[PDB]
Amino acid sequence: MYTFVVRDENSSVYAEVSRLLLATGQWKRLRKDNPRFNLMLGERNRLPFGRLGHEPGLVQLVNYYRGADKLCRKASLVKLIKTSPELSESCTWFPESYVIYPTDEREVFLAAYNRRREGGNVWIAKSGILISSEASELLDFIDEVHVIQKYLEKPLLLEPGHRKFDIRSWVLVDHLYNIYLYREGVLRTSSEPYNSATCHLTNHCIQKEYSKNYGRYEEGNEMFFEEFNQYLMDALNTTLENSILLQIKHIIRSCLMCIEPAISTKHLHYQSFQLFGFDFMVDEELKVWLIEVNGAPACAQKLYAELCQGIVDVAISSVFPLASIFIKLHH
Amino acid sequence: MREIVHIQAGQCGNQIGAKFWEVISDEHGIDPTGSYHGDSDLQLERINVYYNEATGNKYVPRAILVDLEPGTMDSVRSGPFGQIFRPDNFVFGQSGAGNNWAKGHYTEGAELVDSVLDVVRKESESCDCLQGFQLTHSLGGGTGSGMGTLLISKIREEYPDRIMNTFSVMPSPKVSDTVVEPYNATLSVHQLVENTDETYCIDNEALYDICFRTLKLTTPTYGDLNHLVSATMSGVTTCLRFPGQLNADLRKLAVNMVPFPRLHFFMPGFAPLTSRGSQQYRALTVPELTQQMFDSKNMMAACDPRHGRYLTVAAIFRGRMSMKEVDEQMLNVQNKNSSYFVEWIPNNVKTAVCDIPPRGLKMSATFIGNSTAIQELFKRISEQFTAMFRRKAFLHWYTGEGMDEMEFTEAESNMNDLVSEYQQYQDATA
Amino acid sequence: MEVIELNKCTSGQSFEVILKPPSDPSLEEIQKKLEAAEERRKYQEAELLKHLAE
Amino acid sequence: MRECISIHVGQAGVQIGNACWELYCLEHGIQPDGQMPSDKTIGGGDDSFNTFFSETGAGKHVPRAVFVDLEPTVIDEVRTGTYRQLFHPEQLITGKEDAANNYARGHYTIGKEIIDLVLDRIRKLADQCTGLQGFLVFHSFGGGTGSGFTSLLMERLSVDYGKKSKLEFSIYPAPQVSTAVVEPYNSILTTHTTLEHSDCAFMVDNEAIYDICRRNLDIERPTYTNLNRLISQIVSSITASLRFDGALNVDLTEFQTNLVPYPRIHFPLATYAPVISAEKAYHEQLSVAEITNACFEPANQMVKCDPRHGKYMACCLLYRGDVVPKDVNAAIATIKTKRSIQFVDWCPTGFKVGINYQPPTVVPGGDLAKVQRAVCMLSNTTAIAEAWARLDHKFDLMYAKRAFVHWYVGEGMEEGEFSEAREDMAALEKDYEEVGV
Ligand SMILES: CC[C@H](C)[C@@H]([C@@H](CC(=O)N1CCC[C@H]1[C@H](OC)[C@@H](C)C(=O)N[C@H](C)[C@@H](O)c1ccccc1)OC)N(C)C(=O)[C@@H](NC(=O)[C@@H](NC)C(C)C)C(C)C
Ligand SMILES: Nc1nc2c(ncn2[C@@H]2O[C@H](COP(=O)(O)OP(=O)(O)OP(=O)(O)O)[C@@H](O)[C@H]2O)c(=O)[nH]1
Ligand SMILES: Nc1ncnc2c1ncn2[C@@H]1O[C@H](COP(=O)(O)OP(=O)(O)CP(=O)(O)O)[C@@H](O)[C@H]1O
Ligand SMILES: Nc1nc2c(ncn2[C@@H]2O[C@H](COP(=O)(O)OP(=O)(O)O)[C@@H](O)[C@H]2O)c(=O)[nH]1
Ligand SMILES: [Ca+2]
Ligand SMILES: [Mg+2]
Ligand SMILES: [Mg+2]
Ligand SMILES: [Mg+2]
Repeated sequence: MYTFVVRDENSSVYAEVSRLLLATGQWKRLRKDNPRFNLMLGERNRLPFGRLGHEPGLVQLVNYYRGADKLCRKASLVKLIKTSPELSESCTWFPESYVIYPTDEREVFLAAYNRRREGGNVWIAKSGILISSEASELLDFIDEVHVIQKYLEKPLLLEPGHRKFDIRSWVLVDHLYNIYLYREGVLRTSSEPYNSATCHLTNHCIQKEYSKNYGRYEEGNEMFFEEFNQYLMDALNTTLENSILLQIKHIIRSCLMCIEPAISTKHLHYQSFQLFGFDFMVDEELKVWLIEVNGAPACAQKLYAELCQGIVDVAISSVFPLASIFIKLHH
Repeated sequence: MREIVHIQAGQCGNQIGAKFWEVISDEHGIDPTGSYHGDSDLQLERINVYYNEATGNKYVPRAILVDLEPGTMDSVRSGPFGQIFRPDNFVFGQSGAGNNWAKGHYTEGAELVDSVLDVVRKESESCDCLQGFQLTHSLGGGTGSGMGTLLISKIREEYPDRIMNTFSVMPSPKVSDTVVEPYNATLSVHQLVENTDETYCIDNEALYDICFRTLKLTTPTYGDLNHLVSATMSGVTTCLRFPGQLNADLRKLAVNMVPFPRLHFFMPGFAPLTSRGSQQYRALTVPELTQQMFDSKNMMAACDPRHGRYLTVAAIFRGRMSMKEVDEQMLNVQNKNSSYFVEWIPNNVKTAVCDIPPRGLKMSATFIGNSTAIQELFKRISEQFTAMFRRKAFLHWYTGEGMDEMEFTEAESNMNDLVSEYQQYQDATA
Repeated sequence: MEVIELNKCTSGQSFEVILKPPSDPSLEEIQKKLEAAEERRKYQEAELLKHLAE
Repeated sequence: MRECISIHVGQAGVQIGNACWELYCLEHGIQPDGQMPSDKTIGGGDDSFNTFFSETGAGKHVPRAVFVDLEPTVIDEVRTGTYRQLFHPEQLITGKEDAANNYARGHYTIGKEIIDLVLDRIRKLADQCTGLQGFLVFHSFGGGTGSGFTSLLMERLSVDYGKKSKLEFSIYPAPQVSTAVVEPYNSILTTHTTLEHSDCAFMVDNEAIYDICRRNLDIERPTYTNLNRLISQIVSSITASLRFDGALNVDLTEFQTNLVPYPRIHFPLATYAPVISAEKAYHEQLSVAEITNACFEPANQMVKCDPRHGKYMACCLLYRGDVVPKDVNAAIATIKTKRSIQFVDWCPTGFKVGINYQPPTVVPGGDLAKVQRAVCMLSNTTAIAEAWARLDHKFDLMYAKRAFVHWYVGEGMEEGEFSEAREDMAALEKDYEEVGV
């Protein structure tokens, strides 16, 4: 009998994995502070990594990579891409970005911002968000730590509706640092016509709150890959795999391989896996841009069952065998 | 040379005490005449813990034999190992204690106790560095129970910084029909809670049930019962008697086993369970030893360990075996049943391994548990006590010796408090 | 990768390599503590012997 | 030449001391006899090895060492053992009954009765020094003597020898070989009281050593003997510079200067390679690049922790054997591109390197294979605070219920000392996190 503990009650993904593990009959759930576990489903913050892997006779596995926050915080990601030769100042799939502190790259941001105006200079400040062409306004918003990023002025727009979207991809990294891209992604769509001058933020919460047109084109402003691929074929004579997924797989690999020496648990006294949510924008030319990486993603409702089973099969039972939905991104 | 002084009182005390000395004398290669005739240096290395040396290289048990009637001690002196004991260490009266705690503690025992303390003092003075005392007695009679606890209190007064350890035999209606035993036992437990550091709860209920259920003895005798007791006493004193790392003296054992001073009542266990002369031919495997030593059926106290939680555990393995396999199996018990070990005492299970097996076995293991389930034993005694005491039944035997009912009420209250304190830590979370 | 302060002898050598630059209580007090603890032991023992005398 | 006195306290300190002094004798060519043919100066010397050995008129080389235990069995084995002629009886100090795994018993109850004797015996060794530079103190965290008596001794050394440096070699407790449930209590108590009195402390987690012996020496169930032979090799690596001609870490003060920028943050991580089984028939000898790279593997550290997720304040590489600077620098260059090595902002990114050409010595019939080159890395990394976090958590679990606390209060310790020690540890964890994150 394998044992596990649960230390993040607010996780929809690991609630299901937990339910699945119990249903096997070969896993038992311990009190959260019992140290004799095989598997820790950890808390989102200040996870006690230093206490893992010091239990005689237990192989111990945890569902986070220590250090993965470098990818999963806005400011850290910017710094990581600029200062990693593997990614470099010249990296063509990440929008121009600068770290700014209220009350730092401020000067450098202006230096290239002045370049922009003489002679398209819309940017976005991320922490509530503010999109503006006035540099002066953005800096004020920050003051009362943020990133300032070039706002994609020419998004790919879905028809009917003339509406923007973003793509979420789910990536599982196992204890061997195998990189697994889940088959199914989701498009988080705006239900409003994109207005050049609620309709700029594809956020699911924001759409539900502020959009009259929430849900008309698709269930809960979510378009899945089968439909989107069919749309790409009909409107643009191409495929999801060719126009977009090739780039997406390139970006995911680049990011995670960059960070591998720093966070790999290959020769460590405990082991890690982690589920990531990568978010992408695509522009008019079918170029894919990375927006951000989420270290603790939720999942789309109709994908929970399959994804979570996949986590158990690949990340957990691989280490603790009982008695594919993923594409392996080969290094 | 950290000496232990052994005292055995009353019938039960002297019966199991004498068997203890037979069993460990054989282990240490000492014959009934006190002559050493063993083949290993391991046997003599800490022999001074339990034996004095005489001239002619005679080894004499540091043992004092006490009773208020001569019968059992006459038996012992005429037994196989009768000659081994120091003749002046036989201290006895003629009156008997009539199964009456008050006679043992207050009247008959009081007339004899100074004589005993004189012998105790002579033994202690002879010690390079005395550790403390071990006492064998029953709680259900009069001498071992009443005079035994009187002795404990007087020894504590003269030796207040030494460890006091007892092997205390709890009464059961499965083995005795004497009606006053729950009174004697409750009065004694009151004394033990206050004045011992470590008490091994040897339950006649458990002993009888092992003999009847497991050993398939249809008519268990005291000989059969005491066979289990002497196996247990040998196992739990192994770390004191042979070279070793863990729990190698009485104080280090107490510091490992007793997290709160009143909770010092241990549930012993043993594997394999054998009857006298069963003489079995297959050695147990390390996994078998480990599974059986933790099994309810192998406990010498009639308490279900699954009804409580382990505060602390000591496990002792004896024989030639893989220490790697021992470690693995011990870890497996804890990791497989982690909920039964309190989580607020990290790493609370300690393991010792001794190369020398007990006589007749290639492999054996002894368990010492400080479990909150031991409350079941005290509850059993308390229920029997209250059934009589609510009607003040049989109290005249005690008030005739000068006792007041208040003393019974205080003893009962203290034991019920002990029960409640176990329950408290049973329900406690980290 | 700058090597500095190379020192050699028949037994071995030592050097430093830089990759990148930067960017109480008295004897008296002790004795008192040991005696205060001793007095607490003695007090606790005294209480026990008083209890046994009762 | 300036002398160093070693003090070995409790069972772990003594048995590790046995192993070390045996190794020192082999390395320097000193017989159990106490005789050293190679020492052409008879009866007195100014040599580097005289830092650790004094000389008699008859040419006996005597360890500048005191062994202290509150119980006599372990020091009795030194007295009757192989190296009995090496030490004179006044160096070997025993009591009758031990501290029963109880810090308070070791520090207050028994320590009060023997501290003046021990100090008088240390004083006698100090009187034979022309330039005593200080002390090396060996002890466990977990034992009652190792924890309790050591902290008393350290306080009194600060008083009697205020100018003198004090280094520790401390055994951190591990359940796989530990003998008391209360070892976390003793650990926190002794660290709290010793912290201001120690200039530099090398912690060795029995868990790390245990696993190295399992994994690399193929020992199924390591004994203290297996553990101590490996530890003595690490200790010898660290003290080699005091005992041999050299220009790095040549006196105790230089350890603090080189490894300890902040006085409370004085616990350098040791990492050692290679550890090879003497039973391995065929063995390929490892290059400078390979043994140096091995220094950045948690599997080879004296404490298991992850330096990728802390910062470095200092790093020293100590080589023994066939090693030249060009190969060290090439190895380092390469490792820096490959590995996560971040220094704090206010410290140069760099390594101090010492090379001693004599390969490590191994005890005949021991577990370790002879190798042509070895290295011990000493790094002051904030990652070692993982060990304090582990220990503090165990402490918190027990202390919340006051489990076993009555044993300490019974020896005259006040309960308030527990929380005072724990507060100090909380502050220490806070210091590390500030420096490292
Ligand atoms: C279950 C309760 C005890 C155990 C048994 C046992 C007593 C015994 O063993 N006794 C009475 C001293 C003699 C001893 C045995 O002979 C029978 C010898 C061979 C012995 O075991 N001797 C051992 C080796 C010796 O060290 C020794 C130990 C203690 C005392 C004396 C002698 O006899 C079956 N008894 C009373 C009984 O079985 C009695 N039954 C009852 O009391 C029942 N109630 C009526 C219930 C309690 C079982 C019957 C005799 C009527
Ligand atoms: N590496 C190593 N650790 C040891 C050795 N002996 C004991 N230990 C460890 O030290 C701790 C126990 O402390 P000891 O040094 O035995 O105790 P002591 O200092 O003699 O103190 P008391 O015996 O309580 O007076 C446990 O963590 C043991 O695992 C040894 O020879 N080598
Ligand atoms: N540089 C940019 N250009 C164009 N649109 C952008 C952009 N940065 C962000 N957006 C839009 O803003 C929305 C939310 O951005 P972002 O992902 O930074 O917020 P968030 O991380 O808090 C929500 P989540 O964590 O689920 O991705 C995205 O759906 C995207 O449409
Ligand atoms: N296990 C065991 N129990 C005994 C033995 N002799 C008596 N008893 C039990 O001890 C209790 C009676 O006490 P006993 O020692 O005979 O009285 P004492 O002589 O006044 O101390 C009863 O519960 C008996 O069952 C024995 O040899 N072995
Ligand atoms: Ca000389
Ligand atoms: Mg986000
Ligand atoms: Mg009787
Ligand atoms: Mg000791």
